[PDB]
Amino acid sequence: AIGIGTLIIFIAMVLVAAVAAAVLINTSGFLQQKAMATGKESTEQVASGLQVIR
Amino acid sequence: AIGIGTLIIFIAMVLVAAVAAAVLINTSGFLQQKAMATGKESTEQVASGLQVIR
Amino acid sequence: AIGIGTLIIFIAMVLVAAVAAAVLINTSGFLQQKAMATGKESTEQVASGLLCS
Amino acid sequence: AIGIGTLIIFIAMVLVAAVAAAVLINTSGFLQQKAMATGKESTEQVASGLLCS
Amino acid sequence: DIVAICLNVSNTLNLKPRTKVTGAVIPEFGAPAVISFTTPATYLDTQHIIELQ
Repeated sequence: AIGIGTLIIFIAMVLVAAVAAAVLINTSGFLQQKAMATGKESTEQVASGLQVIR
Repeated sequence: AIGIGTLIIFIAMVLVAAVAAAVLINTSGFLQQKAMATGKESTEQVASGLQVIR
Repeated sequence: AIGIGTLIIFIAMVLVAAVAAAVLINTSGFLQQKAMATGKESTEQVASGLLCS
Repeated sequence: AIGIGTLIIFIAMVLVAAVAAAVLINTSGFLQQKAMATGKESTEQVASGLLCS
Repeated sequence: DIVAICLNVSNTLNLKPRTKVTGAVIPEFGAPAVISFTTPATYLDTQHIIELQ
Protein backbone atom coordinates (compact mmCIF):
# COMPACT_ATOMS: atom_id res chain seq x y z
CA ALA A 1 0.00 0.00 0.00
CA ILE A 2 1.20 3.49 -0.99
CA GLY A 3 0.34 5.03 2.38
CA ILE A 4 3.18 3.30 4.17
CA GLY A 5 5.93 5.15 2.33
CA THR A 6 4.12 8.50 2.45
CA LEU A 7 4.24 8.34 6.26
CA ILE A 8 7.93 7.35 6.41
CA ILE A 9 9.14 10.06 4.04
CA PHE A 10 7.17 12.70 6.01
CA ILE A 11 9.19 11.75 9.10
CA ALA A 12 12.37 12.43 7.16
CA MET A 13 11.11 15.71 5.68
CA VAL A 14 10.28 17.11 9.14
CA LEU A 15 13.66 16.13 10.53
CA VAL A 16 15.59 17.74 7.67
CA ALA A 17 13.63 20.98 7.98
CA ALA A 18 14.46 20.97 11.69
CA VAL A 19 18.20 20.67 11.05
CA ALA A 20 18.03 23.44 8.47
CA ALA A 21 16.23 25.74 10.91
CA ALA A 22 18.73 24.96 13.64
CA VAL A 23 21.77 26.35 11.78
CA LEU A 24 20.07 29.73 11.39
CA ILE A 25 19.11 29.92 15.09
CA ASN A 26 22.67 28.92 16.10
CA THR A 27 24.31 31.36 13.67
CA SER A 28 22.08 34.19 14.83
CA GLY A 29 23.36 33.54 18.37
CA PHE A 30 27.00 33.69 17.25
CA LEU A 31 26.46 36.92 15.37
CA GLN A 32 24.51 38.52 18.22
CA GLN A 33 27.43 38.73 20.62
CA LYS A 34 29.97 39.71 17.97
CA ALA A 35 27.80 42.57 16.74
CA MET A 36 26.89 43.96 20.15
CA ALA A 37 30.50 44.00 21.36
CA THR A 38 31.75 45.65 18.17
CA GLY A 39 29.35 48.56 18.63
CA LYS A 40 30.06 49.10 22.32
CA GLU A 41 33.82 48.97 21.91
CA SER A 42 33.89 51.28 18.93
CA THR A 43 31.80 53.83 20.83
CA GLU A 44 34.06 53.95 23.87
CA GLN A 45 37.09 54.44 21.59
CA VAL A 46 35.76 57.60 19.94
CA ALA A 47 34.28 59.03 23.13
CA SER A 48 37.42 58.96 25.29
CA GLY A 49 40.78 60.69 25.60
CA LEU A 50 43.19 62.86 27.61
CA GLN A 51 44.14 66.55 27.33
CA VAL A 52 47.40 68.23 28.43
CA ILE A 53 46.51 71.18 30.62
CA ARG A 54 50.01 72.63 31.19
CA ALA B 1 -4.85 -2.68 -7.28
CA ILE B 2 -2.10 -0.22 -6.32
CA GLY B 3 -3.62 2.62 -8.36
CA ILE B 4 -6.48 3.13 -5.94
CA GLY B 5 -4.30 4.32 -3.06
CA THR B 6 -2.06 6.45 -5.30
CA LEU B 7 -5.11 8.51 -6.27
CA ILE B 8 -6.38 8.91 -2.69
CA ILE B 9 -3.04 10.01 -1.25
CA PHE B 10 -2.64 12.59 -4.06
CA ILE B 11 -5.91 14.19 -2.92
CA ALA B 12 -4.45 14.56 0.55
CA MET B 13 -1.10 15.88 -0.67
CA VAL B 14 -2.77 18.67 -2.67
CA LEU B 15 -4.95 19.69 0.25
CA VAL B 16 -2.04 19.88 2.69
CA ALA B 17 0.02 21.98 0.29
CA ALA B 18 -2.97 24.32 -0.03
CA VAL B 19 -3.23 24.80 3.74
CA ALA B 20 0.50 25.45 3.96
CA ALA B 21 0.31 28.08 1.22
CA ALA B 22 -2.66 29.73 2.88
CA VAL B 23 -0.81 30.65 6.11
CA LEU B 24 1.83 32.55 4.14
CA ILE B 25 -0.77 34.50 2.13
CA ASN B 26 -2.69 35.32 5.35
CA THR B 27 0.47 36.30 7.26
CA SER B 28 1.64 38.51 4.41
CA GLY B 29 -1.69 40.37 4.71
CA PHE B 30 -1.25 40.89 8.47
CA LEU B 31 2.27 42.18 8.03
CA GLN B 32 1.32 44.48 5.15
CA GLN B 33 -0.82 46.82 7.23
CA LYS B 34 1.51 46.79 10.24
CA ALA B 35 4.51 47.70 8.11
CA MET B 36 2.84 50.44 6.09
CA ALA B 37 1.45 52.19 9.18
CA THR B 38 4.78 52.02 11.01
CA GLY B 39 6.54 53.84 8.17
CA LYS B 40 3.91 56.55 7.74
CA GLU B 41 3.67 57.29 11.45
CA SER B 42 7.40 57.42 11.99
CA THR B 43 7.75 59.86 9.09
CA GLU B 44 5.16 62.32 10.37
CA GLN B 45 6.86 62.30 13.80
CA VAL B 46 10.25 63.44 12.50
CA ALA B 47 8.81 65.91 10.00
CA SER B 48 6.69 67.97 12.40
CA GLY B 49 7.10 70.45 15.24
CA LEU B 50 6.57 73.95 16.65
CA GLN B 51 8.94 76.92 17.05
CA VAL B 52 8.70 79.78 19.60
CA ILE B 53 8.91 83.04 17.70
CA ARG B 54 8.92 85.51 20.63
CA ALA C 1 2.62 12.37 -5.98
CA ILE C 2 5.40 14.60 -4.56
CA GLY C 3 5.71 16.67 -7.75
CA ILE C 4 2.18 18.07 -7.53
CA GLY C 5 2.63 19.74 -4.17
CA THR C 6 5.99 21.31 -5.09
CA LEU C 7 4.31 23.32 -7.83
CA ILE C 8 1.52 24.55 -5.55
CA ILE C 9 3.72 25.88 -2.78
CA PHE C 10 6.02 27.49 -5.38
CA ILE C 11 3.06 29.67 -6.41
CA ALA C 12 2.68 30.87 -2.85
CA MET C 13 6.38 31.78 -2.54
CA VAL C 14 6.00 34.02 -5.61
CA LEU C 15 2.93 35.83 -4.39
CA VAL C 16 4.34 36.41 -0.89
CA ALA C 17 7.56 37.94 -2.27
CA ALA C 18 5.42 40.08 -4.58
CA VAL C 19 3.32 41.38 -1.68
CA ALA C 20 6.44 42.25 0.30
CA ALA C 21 7.97 44.05 -2.66
CA ALA C 22 4.81 46.13 -3.00
CA VAL C 23 5.32 47.44 0.55
CA LEU C 24 8.87 48.53 -0.15
CA ILE C 25 8.06 50.17 -3.52
CA ASN C 26 4.96 51.97 -2.19
CA THR C 27 6.67 53.17 0.98
CA SER C 28 9.56 54.58 -1.05
CA GLY C 29 6.96 56.50 -3.07
CA PHE C 30 5.28 57.84 0.08
CA LEU C 31 8.59 59.14 1.40
CA GLN C 32 9.76 60.64 -1.90
CA GLN C 33 7.11 63.37 -1.63
CA LYS C 34 7.91 64.53 1.91
CA ALA C 35 11.65 64.26 1.44
CA MET C 36 11.66 66.76 -1.40
CA ALA C 37 9.07 69.05 0.21
CA THR C 38 11.09 69.41 3.40
CA GLY C 39 14.25 70.48 1.60
CA LYS C 40 12.63 73.07 -0.64
CA GLU C 41 10.61 74.59 2.21
CA SER C 42 13.59 74.77 4.53
CA THR C 43 15.77 76.51 1.96
CA GLU C 44 13.15 79.14 1.12
CA GLN C 45 12.87 79.88 4.87
CA VAL C 46 16.55 80.46 5.48
CA ALA C 47 17.13 82.50 2.31
CA SER C 48 14.19 84.90 2.38
CA GLY C 49 13.61 88.03 4.48
CA LEU C 50 13.05 91.81 4.51
CA LEU C 51 15.29 94.65 5.67
CA CYS C 52 14.50 98.07 7.16
CA SER C 53 16.00 100.95 5.31
CA ALA D 1 6.88 4.39 -4.86
CA ILE D 2 6.81 7.72 -2.96
CA GLY D 3 10.54 7.60 -2.19
CA ILE D 4 11.60 7.80 -5.85
CA GLY D 5 9.95 11.12 -6.54
CA THR D 6 11.28 12.77 -3.36
CA LEU D 7 14.83 12.29 -4.59
CA ILE D 8 14.11 13.75 -8.03
CA ILE D 9 12.52 16.97 -6.87
CA PHE D 10 15.29 17.40 -4.26
CA ILE D 11 17.75 17.66 -7.18
CA ALA D 12 15.73 20.50 -8.65
CA MET D 13 15.65 22.43 -5.34
CA VAL D 14 19.47 22.32 -5.27
CA LEU D 15 19.96 23.54 -8.80
CA VAL D 16 17.42 26.37 -8.45
CA ALA D 17 19.09 27.68 -5.27
CA ALA D 18 22.44 27.42 -7.06
CA VAL D 19 21.21 29.48 -10.01
CA ALA D 20 19.86 32.16 -7.69
CA ALA D 21 23.11 32.29 -5.73
CA ALA D 22 25.01 32.82 -8.98
CA VAL D 23 23.00 36.00 -9.61
CA LEU D 24 23.81 37.43 -6.21
CA ILE D 25 27.53 36.56 -6.36
CA ASN D 26 27.95 37.84 -9.94
CA THR D 27 26.00 41.05 -9.33
CA SER D 28 28.13 41.81 -6.27
CA GLY D 29 31.17 41.42 -8.52
CA PHE D 30 29.71 43.76 -11.16
CA LEU D 31 29.09 46.45 -8.56
CA GLN D 32 32.47 46.09 -6.84
CA GLN D 33 34.21 47.62 -9.87
CA LYS D 34 32.06 50.73 -10.20
CA ALA D 35 31.84 51.32 -6.47
CA MET D 36 35.59 51.67 -6.13
CA ALA D 37 36.02 53.61 -9.37
CA THR D 38 33.51 56.26 -8.33
CA GLY D 39 35.20 56.96 -5.01
CA LYS D 40 38.73 57.26 -6.37
CA GLU D 41 37.67 59.48 -9.28
CA SER D 42 35.60 61.76 -7.08
CA THR D 43 38.42 62.28 -4.59
CA GLU D 44 40.99 63.12 -7.27
CA GLN D 45 38.53 65.72 -8.63
CA VAL D 46 37.96 67.55 -5.38
CA ALA D 47 41.62 67.52 -4.31
CA SER D 48 43.38 68.59 -7.50
CA GLY D 49 43.70 72.03 -9.10
CA LEU D 50 46.05 74.83 -10.22
CA LEU D 51 46.60 78.32 -8.83
CA CYS D 52 47.62 81.59 -10.52
CA SER D 53 50.65 83.23 -9.07
CA ASP E 1 47.69 32.00 1.48
CA ILE E 2 48.65 34.94 -0.81
CA VAL E 3 50.25 34.47 -4.22
CA ALA E 4 51.12 36.65 -7.18
CA ILE E 5 50.15 35.85 -10.73
CA CYS E 6 52.85 37.33 -12.92
CA LEU E 7 52.02 38.43 -16.52
CA ASN E 8 54.30 40.10 -19.08
CA VAL E 9 52.18 42.26 -21.31
CA SER E 10 54.80 44.33 -23.07
CA ASN E 11 53.89 43.37 -26.61
CA THR E 12 50.46 41.78 -26.13
CA LEU E 13 48.46 44.68 -24.61
CA ASN E 14 49.35 48.34 -25.20
CA LEU E 15 48.98 49.88 -21.72
CA LYS E 16 49.63 53.56 -22.31
CA PRO E 17 48.06 56.15 -19.93
CA ARG E 18 44.33 56.59 -19.48
CA THR E 19 43.68 52.99 -20.66
CA LYS E 20 40.97 50.67 -19.24
CA VAL E 21 41.90 47.06 -18.47
CA THR E 22 39.29 44.42 -17.68
CA GLY E 23 39.49 40.73 -16.92
CA ALA E 24 39.14 37.73 -14.62
CA VAL E 25 41.03 34.83 -13.15
CA ILE E 26 38.65 31.91 -13.57
CA PRO E 27 39.11 28.80 -11.40
CA GLU E 28 38.05 25.25 -12.14
CA PHE E 29 35.15 25.77 -9.79
CA GLY E 30 33.97 28.75 -7.79
CA ALA E 31 33.58 32.44 -8.46
CA PRO E 32 36.05 34.43 -10.60
CA ALA E 33 38.20 37.27 -9.36
CA VAL E 34 37.51 40.49 -11.29
CA ILE E 35 40.41 42.67 -12.49
CA SER E 36 39.32 46.21 -13.32
CA PHE E 37 41.46 49.32 -13.45
CA THR E 38 42.25 52.37 -15.48
CA THR E 39 45.90 53.29 -15.77
CA PRO E 40 46.82 56.73 -14.31
CA ALA E 41 46.70 59.99 -16.18
CA THR E 42 50.46 60.52 -15.81
CA TYR E 43 53.43 58.25 -15.32
CA LEU E 44 56.45 59.83 -13.56
CA ASP E 45 60.11 58.71 -14.02
CA THR E 46 60.68 58.94 -10.26
CA GLN E 47 58.04 56.27 -9.57
CA HIS E 48 58.53 53.21 -11.76
CA ILE E 49 56.31 50.91 -9.68
CA ILE E 50 52.60 51.88 -9.71
CA GLU E 51 49.67 50.65 -7.63
CA LEU E 52 46.82 50.06 -10.04
CA GLN E 53 44.02 48.48 -7.98
